[PDB]
Amino acid sequence: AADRNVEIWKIKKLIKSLEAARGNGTSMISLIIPPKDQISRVAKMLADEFGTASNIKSRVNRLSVLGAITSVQQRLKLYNKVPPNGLVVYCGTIVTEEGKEKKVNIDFEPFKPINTSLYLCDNKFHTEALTALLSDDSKFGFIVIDGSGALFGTLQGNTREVLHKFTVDLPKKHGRGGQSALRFARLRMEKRHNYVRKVAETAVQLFISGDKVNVAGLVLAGSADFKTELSQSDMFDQRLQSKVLKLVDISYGGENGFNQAIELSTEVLSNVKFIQEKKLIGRYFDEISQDTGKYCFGVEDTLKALEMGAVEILIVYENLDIMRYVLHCQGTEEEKILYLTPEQEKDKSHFTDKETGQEHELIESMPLLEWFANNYKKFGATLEIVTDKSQEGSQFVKGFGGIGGILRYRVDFQ
Amino acid sequence: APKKEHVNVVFIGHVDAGKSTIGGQIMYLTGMVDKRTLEKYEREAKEKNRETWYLSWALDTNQEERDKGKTVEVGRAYFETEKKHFTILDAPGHKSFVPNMIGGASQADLAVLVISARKGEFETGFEKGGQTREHAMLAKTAGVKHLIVLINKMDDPTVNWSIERYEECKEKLVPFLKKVGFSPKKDIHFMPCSGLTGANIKEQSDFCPWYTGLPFIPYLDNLPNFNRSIDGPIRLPIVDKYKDMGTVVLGKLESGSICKGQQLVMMPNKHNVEVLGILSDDVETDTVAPGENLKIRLKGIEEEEILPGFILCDPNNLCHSGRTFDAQIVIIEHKSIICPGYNAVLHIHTCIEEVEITALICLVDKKSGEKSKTRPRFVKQDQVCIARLRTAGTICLETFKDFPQMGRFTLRDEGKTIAIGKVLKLVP
RNA sequence: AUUGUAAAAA
RNA sequence: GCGGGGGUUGCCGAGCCUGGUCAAAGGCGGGGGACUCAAGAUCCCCUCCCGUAGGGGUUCCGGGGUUCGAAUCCCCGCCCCCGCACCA
Repeated sequence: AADRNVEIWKIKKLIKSLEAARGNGTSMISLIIPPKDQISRVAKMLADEFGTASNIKSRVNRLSVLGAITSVQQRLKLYNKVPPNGLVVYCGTIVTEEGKEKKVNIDFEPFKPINTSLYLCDNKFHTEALTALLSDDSKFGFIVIDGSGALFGTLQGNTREVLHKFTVDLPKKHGRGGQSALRFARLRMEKRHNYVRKVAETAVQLFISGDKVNVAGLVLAGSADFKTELSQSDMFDQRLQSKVLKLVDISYGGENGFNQAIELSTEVLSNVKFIQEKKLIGRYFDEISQDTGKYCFGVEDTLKALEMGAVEILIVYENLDIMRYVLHCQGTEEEKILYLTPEQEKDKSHFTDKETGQEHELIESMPLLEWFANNYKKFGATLEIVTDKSQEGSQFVKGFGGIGGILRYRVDFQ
Repeated sequence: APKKEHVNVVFIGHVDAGKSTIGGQIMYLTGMVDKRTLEKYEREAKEKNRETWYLSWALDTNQEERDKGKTVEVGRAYFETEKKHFTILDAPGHKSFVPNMIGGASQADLAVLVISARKGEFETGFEKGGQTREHAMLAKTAGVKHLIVLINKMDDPTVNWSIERYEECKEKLVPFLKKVGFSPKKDIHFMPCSGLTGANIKEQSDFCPWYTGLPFIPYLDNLPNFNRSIDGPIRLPIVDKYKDMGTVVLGKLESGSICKGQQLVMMPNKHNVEVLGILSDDVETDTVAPGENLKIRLKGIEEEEILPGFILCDPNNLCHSGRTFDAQIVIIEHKSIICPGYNAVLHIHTCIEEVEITALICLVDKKSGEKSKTRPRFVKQDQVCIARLRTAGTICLETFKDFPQMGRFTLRDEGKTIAIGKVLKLVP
């Protein structure tokens, strides 16, 4: 498993740093050769491509497109056959930081087999296909009922997304102790009646695609009496009624009561499993509510605390410019291992924060999450790579710094 | 020439406390509802097999409310004593309906805390799951300062005007009120009554000799503790919206006086709007002074998407707003860790908006008001601190130092209360 | 008794 | 199920009825080239594995038997296809 943490980190890197690989013209070929195809068929069809790009229009674009078909044509004869995973190749030339130019030539075999085909030349590379390599946990639907309105939305990971929502008016005057029940019934027995209807309408328009639920199931959230009328409806009957994961009694509606419907339905979704990560950021937090001391937070504490014992869970945040550096000492024949961020790192002479100003000479640098991925099993049990999109996620990154741990002993801290 | 004062009275109570039943008496006993009407309420309730709700059906209006014997939407009813005109506010006996309960709390000045003495019904009201907590955090949040504690259901099978249950009620409330909304021990008034038979509402009971104080209708009339009238450039929070005779808008006049035929402007909205008819409390006026619960017919460009929980304001001197702010928070039962990036839903007046804490300022003591000179990672249960806060959208606010009824806030998440908030600096 | 895509007109 | 006939090198198909003169004709396809800007007709070369000197190693479904020697002769196994029939 600890070996797939590293893979996902690599893929995140790869994915981002292939859009940041932009060039100009049609100098940026993406080629995806599927499982066990015909090397000669592809290599030929690229000599048919080089032949038509020997016209192409616009001087430097020709010459660059040619040199980038040439790179693949040469390396594709290295392969004996198309492996079971197919070959993903990305050849072109890119401008990078400082407005400098680099001829980019990538040719690899995906860890998990690619399930798509593509020969396409833009001015940037295509990265949409590599998302399919890590693939899905789901993807839930959420109906939020309230006496002022209703809201259709999804929860995928830790991200609440709002798809659609309408508001309703009801006459909150019926008399003054001498109550008129004709005022009661008249408009309401049609507002309420048309509203359970329209909830079921906007549930069938939004949560059904190609004869099937797009989301994995529905969680239904609402105030009293409006939901036991909607669940057991003939309007909600068939496919939606048989995908009802959990219900939830809530105190409010809208986006307010979209939050409260997840708070209450957390363990019944499950496995989301990013929701269950937010639970476990819950669990870290309510260690820190007590005197029992198996918690650490920040870099400093957390670090020396992993060095002198073991964490059950080591909890790190996905985006994270903090890194493990190893500096030799200015005096020679001694060394320092320090954690820096982009700002400190630019002062290459001290490689430290401006207030300290201490002198150093950097030899190697491993990203702090990458360093952790590669040793969590020698320093503890389990690692969690974590999101910010939930209210527990938000808090971890903002007020702990997206780094802390649930230890296996009583620690003490600064 | 002589004016009777216009203020509302509100009933906050246990879920089963008979908030409707006491309502039904108090109109009948002041003649506001006719004998014919009580006969018809008797009949309609009997014919559908609902005998013990005859009085309750005077306030419980909707089907589910009539069926169960306690409200879900907020109900308003008018009665008149010798010195005053009242609109009385039944606040939901169900707990999923907190938006009807905040609008009921908001129109108060005066809140009547109705506690049932019945075995089972009494004890259950003081648990976390009861409605007494949610009702006291709302009355304090709405400006309430004189609490009337009415011990209901006292002539019943299991209560014989028990002085012991009555003392149990008093004793339990002084710390429960003191803890949930920071109430002091005094400006509290206790009275036993029964709603079903109307005992101690207008006349003295002889089953009860030990209580020789005033009944509820003679008392309420003669209570001096009303602080509603506030002079100043004019402010109305919208508490309810609805169409009847034209489009109508309800709220409390929490600064100054607005005359019929004249402009308002709404806020943050800035929506020009003219009055068409003024019913102050529940009778026609053409002039209306501050502190009165207004029931105004409006004429605007919009009228059915008009949002409750924003203010109307002077057109003329419009009014402070956020959406960024610093504030003092006091952590009663999260009960776990809040650090920065914490979220909740935000109650001030009739507003119920999402909010998040941006950066966390400093720790503050309960005593002396003294802040720490360093800044923390986090805050925990039973502490107090200062935090910066962003709302999802934009709310209009006063500072607590300006007007506390537009400044005192409640950190709501679950069916619980995490902190009580006090807005200090309105940004930008 | 074949085949050849993308930025030119005071 | 009972039978019957088959499975050849990248593919297709000779040749196995003639045991040593089979590392396996031919076709198609692949690879390298000329062809005279570019394809690309046409033609030529190469095309089991391994190796520095036409050497070593392994093949005609899998595995044995018979022979000095079998891809070629005999048997069993797996797999495929086809009749007929109880049952599937």
